[PDB]
Parts: sequence; C-alpha cells; structure tokens
Amino acid sequence: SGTINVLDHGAKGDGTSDDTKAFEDAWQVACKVAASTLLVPSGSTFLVGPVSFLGKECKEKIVFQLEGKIIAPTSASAWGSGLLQWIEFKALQGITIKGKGIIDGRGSVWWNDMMGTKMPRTKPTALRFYGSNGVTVSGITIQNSPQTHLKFDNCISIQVSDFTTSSPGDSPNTDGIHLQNSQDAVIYRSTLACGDDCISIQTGCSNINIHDVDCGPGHGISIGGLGKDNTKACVSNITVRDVTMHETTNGVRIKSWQGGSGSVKQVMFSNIQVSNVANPIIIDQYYCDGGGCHNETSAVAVSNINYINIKGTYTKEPVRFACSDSLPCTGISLSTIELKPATGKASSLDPFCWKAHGELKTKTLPPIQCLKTEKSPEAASRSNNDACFLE
Ligand SMILES: *[C@@H]1O[C@H](CO)[C@@H](O[C@@H]2O[C@H](CO)[C@@H](O[C@@H]3O[C@H](CO[C@H]4O[C@H](CO)[C@@H](O)[C@H](O[C@H]5O[C@H](CO)[C@@H](O)[C@H](O)[C@@H]5O)[C@@H]4O)[C@@H](O)[C@H](O[C@H]4O[C@H](CO)[C@@H](O)[C@H](O)[C@@H]4O)[C@@H]3O)[C@H](O)[C@H]2NC(C)=O)[C@H](O)[C@H]1NC(C)=O
Ligand SMILES: *[C@@H]1O[C@H](CO)[C@@H](O[C@@H]2O[C@H](CO)[C@@H](O)[C@H](O)[C@H]2NC(C)=O)[C@H](O)[C@H]1NC(C)=O
Repeated sequence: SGTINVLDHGAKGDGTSDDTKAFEDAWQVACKVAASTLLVPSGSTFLVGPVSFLGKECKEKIVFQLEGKIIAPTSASAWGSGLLQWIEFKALQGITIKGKGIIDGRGSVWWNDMMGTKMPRTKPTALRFYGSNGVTVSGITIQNSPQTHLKFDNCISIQVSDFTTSSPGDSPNTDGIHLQNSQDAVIYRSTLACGDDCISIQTGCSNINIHDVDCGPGHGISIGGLGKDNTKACVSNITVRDVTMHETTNGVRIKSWQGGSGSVKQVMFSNIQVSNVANPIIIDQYYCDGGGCHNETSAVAVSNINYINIKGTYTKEPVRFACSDSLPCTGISLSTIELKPATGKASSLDPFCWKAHGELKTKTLPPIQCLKTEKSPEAASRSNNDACFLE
C-alpha cells in the first residue's frame, strides 16, 4: 500500500527490456504520498537508461529502497551525446536511497570506447544528487561506473553510510564520491575501490566530515583539483579521520592549478593508516593533469592544514608540500608521522618542501626539516579572506 514496487508499474526486471518508463511512473506514484517507499526489489535486475527523478513537482522524505540491481544500457543509442549523469535526483528535500542492492554502470563499454563514433572526455556519473537538502545514501553498492560513482552538487545536509564503490583500479576517472557546492556532509563506514580519487572535494564545499572509510584501489582522498582554467575555488572546514588506504596513488592530497584563486583553509587529516601508498601526504600547487603545466601569478591560498597520526608504508615521495611561488602555503602542522619506505626506490626520496610554512609538533619519520617557521608576508599580502568566507 505505502511501498510502491516497480514491478506493479510495468517494470519487467529481466535485465533486457527497458524499464525506464516504469521507474518514472512508479516515482510519480511515490511522489504523491509522504512516508512512501519506492522499492526496487531483490531478485530482479532492471535495465534503466538516463533518468531524472525530479522533486520540484514531487514530495519530500521519499525513500528509494534499492534491494535488487539496476544496470545501465550498453548501447550508444540509449545515451545521446553530452549527458553528464545516468541516474539523477534533483531538487528533493529529505530523500533517502537505502538498501543492499547494486547500481551497475557497465562502465567498461565507456572506459573501453564502445559508445558512439567517438569517446567523450567526460562520461556519465552513475548517481547524481542536485539541489537537494537532506540527502541520505546508505547500504548500496555502485559498481563499474562510466565515470564518477556518486556526486553531490549544490546539496546540504548529506549522510553517506555503509556505502561501497567497486570499479577497477586502472579504470579511467572513476572517482568514488565527488562533492561540489555542498555543505554539512558526513561520509562514514564506507569502502571505496576506485580508478581515481576515492573522495574528491571541489569548490564551494565546507563542513565535510569523513571518517571510518577504507580506500583502495584509487588515488586517495583529495581536495581539488582546484582553480583550473584560472578559476576561483573556496573550500573550508574539512575533517578526515580514521581512514585506511591500501595501494592508492596518494593518501591525503590537496591539488590546485597555477592561475587559480581563492582559498582552502582549515583541514584536518588524522588517524590515517597507509599501506603501499605512493604519495601519502601531498599539497601540489603545480597540478596539471590534463592541461598545461606553466606557472601563473595567481594561486589558491592554502592555509591551516593539519596532519596528525599518519603511519604506514609508502612507495614514492613520503611528503611533498609544493606550494606556489606567488602565494606560499602557511599554517601547515604535522604531528605523529611515521612513514616507512616500501621499496628501495622510495627509501631514496626525502620529503620535499617548496614555499611551505608551518610547524612540526613532533619529530617525524622520515624527518621533515624543510618547513619554514617564519611568517610569509607574501601569503598574507594576497586577499584570500573575504573573497571566499563570511566567518
Ligand atoms: C614553475 O615554478 C616552479 C617553482 O619555482 C619551478 O619548479 C622549481 O624549479 C626549480 C629550479 O629548477 C627547483 O629548484 C631547486 O630546488 C631544490 C630543492 O629545494 C628545496 O629543497 C632543498 C633541500 O633539497 C631546500 O634547501 C630548499 O630550500 C631552500 O631553498 C629555497 C629556494 O630559495 C628557499 O626558499 C629556502 O628558504 C631554502 O633556502 C627547498 O626546500 C634546491 O636544492 C635547488 O637549489 C640548488 O640548486 C640551485 C641552482 O641549480 C643552487 O643555486 C642552489 O643554491 C642549490 O644548490 C633548486 O632551488 C624547484 O625544486 C622547483 N620546484 C618545484 C615545486 O617543482 C618550475 O620549473 C616552474 N615551471 C615552469 C614551467 O616554469
Ligand atoms: C566544521 O565542520 C564540522 C563538521 O561539519 C561542523 O560540525 C558539525 O556541525 C553540525 C551542525 O551542522 C553538528 O550537528 C555536528 O555534530 C558537527 N559534527 C561534528 C563531528 O562535530 C562544524 O560546525 C564546522 N565548524 C563551523 C564553524 O561551522
């Protein structure tokens, strides 16, 4: 009565017939009753193409209970060109996606160039939330995304828990969870196996808390890349605690582009265990993957970044603070860092600091003796206070 099973609205659940129409119809029914649940039942597999579940004409507090499997079409005709997301939830209040079922993007057809006369640089995000207040994602697994697994854009009050991504470590650009223009988020008790950043925090994000997460494979937990194409980025109050990273290319990273502007401030990375991680601790203001590697006079201002209790083994550079000549990093603090080289090659690479100011609160392994204790008039002279933040 209160639970709208998609099979009662025309869905075939055979994996082969297109059930998109049926899902839209079930959504329209669920949208009319509060406390309603749209159930995608266990024991069935549903082929669903691009779809947008709109909240504008819908109700608030809806539950989308995914217990079976939703699979993406592999035919190019299902997608058209320029589509940035497969499944979208837009303008919802209090939406919950829960259950122990699976979203499978069949991403290998995209990674592997089987769509269209031509591969798009940016492929669809599997599950995207836009413009929503009070979003919960729990329980589900997203596997084999065409690109990003889960995205939050312009959302507030987000909770992600008991959540899993699974795409191959060598799949291109398959980041786990991406946030942009989103605030007041908690991501916890989740397992992220990705081909790119496990968690990527982009501009406009603040008050993000990540804890009790396992990453690997993937590229680590990253703020950025910020400021590409001479743009302004603002990120503040990011906490990452109690995370284990296995065979990722970075551990905890902040990356920004030369020519960017704005500010990344008040970041805490604590209780991080790394196992065979290439670059465990990195601030890179020379980031240029996918573009030009020239220098420019503007930078994103990085300040008040704290690293506490980070231990394990590394395979490339243990610590790299590569900050802009035009705007040094400041307020970097390190405590209780115990990193051991996993390979001989790694053992020959010492910490690297460039234009980085801060303090060592304890001795570290390897020793970090390149952080500058003096203040930076250069950093203080660039206006990166009121352009980004009101407090
Ligand atoms: C874009 O812009 C970037 C940033 O400028 C360019 O990349 C930089 O290129 C330069 C030149 O090739 C590199 O410089 C070398 O840096 C090393 C490393 O320095 C660091 O490590 C030292 C310990 O190994 C440490 O002492 C250094 O700190 C001191 O020096 C800095 C620099 O003045 C100073 O700020 C500190 O207070 C310290 O005094 C630093 O942490 C350094 O060893 C090299 O110097 C040796 O060689 C030079 C000349 O060859 C010699 O004169 C010196 O006395 C010394 O013997 C040298 O400075 C730098 O590493 C690059 N930085 C990054 C982040 O990559 C890049 O090329 C530009 N790109 C383009 C396309 O333009
Ligand atoms: C910095 O971010 C943290 C985490 O987002 C904020 O603390 C949370 O604030 C919410 C209110 O929105 C509380 O319900 C949570 O209990 C807080 N979480 C934790 C772990 O404490 C904090 O408010 C932010 N700081 C500022 C000044 O905004």
